[PDB]
Amino acid sequence: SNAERIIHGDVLSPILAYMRLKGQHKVILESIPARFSILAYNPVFEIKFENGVLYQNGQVIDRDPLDFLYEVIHKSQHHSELPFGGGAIGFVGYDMISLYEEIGQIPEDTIGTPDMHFFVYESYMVFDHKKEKIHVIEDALYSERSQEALEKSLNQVLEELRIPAPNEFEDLDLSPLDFKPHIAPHKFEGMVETARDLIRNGDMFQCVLSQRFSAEVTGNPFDFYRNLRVTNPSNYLYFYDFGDYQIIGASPESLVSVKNGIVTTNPIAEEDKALATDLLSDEKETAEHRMLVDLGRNDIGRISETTSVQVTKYMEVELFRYVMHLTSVVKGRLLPELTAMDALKATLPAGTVSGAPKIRAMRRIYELETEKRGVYAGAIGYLSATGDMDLAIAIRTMILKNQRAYVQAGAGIVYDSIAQNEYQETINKAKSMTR
Amino acid sequence: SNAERIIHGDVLSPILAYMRLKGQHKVILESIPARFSILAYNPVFEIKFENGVLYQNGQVIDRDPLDFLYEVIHKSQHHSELPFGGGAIGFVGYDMISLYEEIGQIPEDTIGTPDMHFFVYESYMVFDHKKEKIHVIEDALYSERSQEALEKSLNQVLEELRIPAPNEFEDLDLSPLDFKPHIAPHKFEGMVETARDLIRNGDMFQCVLSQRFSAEVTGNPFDFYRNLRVTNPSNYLYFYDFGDYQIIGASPESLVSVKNGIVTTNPIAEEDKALATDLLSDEKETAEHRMLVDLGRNDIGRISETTSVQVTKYMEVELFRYVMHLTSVVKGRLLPELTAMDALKATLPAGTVSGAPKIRAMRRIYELETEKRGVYAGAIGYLSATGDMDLAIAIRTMILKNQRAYVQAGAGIVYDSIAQNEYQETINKAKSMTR
Repeated sequence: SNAERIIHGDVLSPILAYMRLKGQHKVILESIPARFSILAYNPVFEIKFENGVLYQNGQVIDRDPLDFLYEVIHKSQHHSELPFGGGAIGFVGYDMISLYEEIGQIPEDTIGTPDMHFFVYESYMVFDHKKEKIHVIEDALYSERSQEALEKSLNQVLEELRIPAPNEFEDLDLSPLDFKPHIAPHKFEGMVETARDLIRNGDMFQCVLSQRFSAEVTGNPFDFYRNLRVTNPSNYLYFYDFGDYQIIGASPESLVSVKNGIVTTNPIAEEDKALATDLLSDEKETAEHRMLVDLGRNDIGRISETTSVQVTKYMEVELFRYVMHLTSVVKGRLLPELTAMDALKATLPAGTVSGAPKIRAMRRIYELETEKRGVYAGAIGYLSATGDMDLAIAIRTMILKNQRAYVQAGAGIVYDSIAQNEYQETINKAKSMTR
Repeated sequence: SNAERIIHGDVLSPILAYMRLKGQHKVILESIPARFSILAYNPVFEIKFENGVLYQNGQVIDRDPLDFLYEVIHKSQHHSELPFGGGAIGFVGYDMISLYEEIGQIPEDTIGTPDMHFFVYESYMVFDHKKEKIHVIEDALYSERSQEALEKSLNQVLEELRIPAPNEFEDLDLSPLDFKPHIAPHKFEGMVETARDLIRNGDMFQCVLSQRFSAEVTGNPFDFYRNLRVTNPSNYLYFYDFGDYQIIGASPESLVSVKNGIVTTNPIAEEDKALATDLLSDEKETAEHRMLVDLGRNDIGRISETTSVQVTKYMEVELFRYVMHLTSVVKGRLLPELTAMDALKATLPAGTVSGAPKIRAMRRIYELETEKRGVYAGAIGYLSATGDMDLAIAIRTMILKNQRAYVQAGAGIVYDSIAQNEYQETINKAKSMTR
């Protein structure tokens, strides 16, 4: 009396269904009371920093990695009204900050990602979801390609788009992973204890300690991304294929953005309204948030005209679908001699993945953690050829490499932390992606 | 230095693009901070009322058309948690009310649509856009098909969905139409004058007079729908293919809905907030809205438990993208012996397309208008096998028939109406679809 097939929503629209269906007397009835997606391919350059050496398409470059990246990416005469408009897409690892601060000896790397990896693109698509328009772009920013070459590349992309992938309607290959901890539960609780005691002795105020977990990869990584973007709609979704490793994530927390010379940070730290007014109390949670707002005011203030720093939205309440947070917006006008790289260096890594005071907390983290953080707790996003930039904090991010899947999550240790609670908080956060 | 192709957003998603693109080093970066679409095909029955005769698949039925439609559609033991779940999709023409009220002689029909036309479906898809899941359904409500037959039908639908239509990436064939009026501008102004004088003489309070326009069809009707759903995202979008005619519309105004025994109506009648508080003044516009709320209270009250009628949202302000309106919600508990048909008969046609008092205004409309209204100012939507129902007012609706495209729009004539202003209001409204 009933038969049903469920199709995932990302491979069929009601228009496509109507055009393809061959049945009689077809009718459509709809109720219609997502911002941008960037897809990039065929990069002109790979820019990578690993083992203390800077590479461009395999050639050694004797330059600072961030100064070189900006110099190669930024095109003064280039303008565009799309969010990305060409440029670099990639990440900056947590450990990049060791080039600019003395954080001590970096522990053993059990994953092996480079400290920085960007691809540089002049061939890309931008989905303007609000306008329901797709911009397929071939540009000559980095190659000086002829207009004839742009048109050929564009025609080839369009011909590929007409041809269906053979597996478009197969069900998602979401085999679940068996994640194993990288440290003993009791060893993490001892680390929490050590950090807690330092905080009591006046060494610092807060220290984010993290645990890593990993599993032998099973199933399809891209299908995990397809499911992730339905179950975790964040301001940042990303699937980066670097060839021998992939980065897949749904970070809800921006690290920093630069847009037309403006630097912005977004501090994040009746049953609806119930826990809402409770959250606006709790002098511990508001103090947490205020502390992050003030960190953003100072970070932006160091690189801006000092009287341009504005808190434009303050401790308003934003309710996600697994946890609740207080939200604010801090903005300033970048000084004329500085660039997005200075915005990156001023904020990396976020206070919520390091601690306060940040430098002391970072030294303590690497006296306690036994694995180099790598991608985790760094910055992920793009640097546009316009010099605009948008970077997410690399939390809620999975690394696929060495035939394993790595996830990692931290907890802010304070003076009254309970080690067992923070072990639990850490494994729940790290594995909430895994669903 | 730049080449670009724009693809319409309804034939490609970023997932589909990723799977189909063959370029090197593909990355996706997205920002993701629409309710339902119903597609139905291969109907079991056609139910139609034309020229005073009721037909089911061509056979004459000696029954009242609405009682018969409900009897055929409603299945007591059937339940489903999707909005439609099977049933009838179609329209009820304005002139159907002549079966239940004496509105006088109906003028000449220059279009020739039936007064009622529904297709009855057990094969359909529901796009649950919020969950990003597509439900492809084959049911045995009306046929008693075996489970083997459902599975074969479903497999055939799925095989059709895998095969791209050959024109999926062609640009929209939106040739613009040259619409011609069906009456002289001065004749409409004389009708307005006649109605205005009647209102002054105490005959009635308000009378909606309409103008029709039509053009020789050029271009593709479906591509017009594809563009319409991007430029007019209403609670009601619909493309109905009846074979020798099509109905395409974007009505923003619900006529009436029935859901689990509850009948609902939705009376519709800093630059943001500026014209907002101005709208909450203007004792003429609020009086207009209040009048529609009270019409809904009485309509629902006649078919409900009288102390269950509730105004649950009152004269709150809703801002669309071409005009602004005051909005309210009226609900009641349908009496146990009545059905959605009684809800339809209690509300058809909406006060905003007829007048006050409604019966006198309808008699006057057909003393002044020279063409049968037909689809215009009736009701469009579905009747579910559960007995639930959702009907839009048939405004902002285009009829494609006789190789012409017909649009129509009305204006509420009151005691101080200016005939030239109402002629203008009418042609602007009727043609705002045409874009």
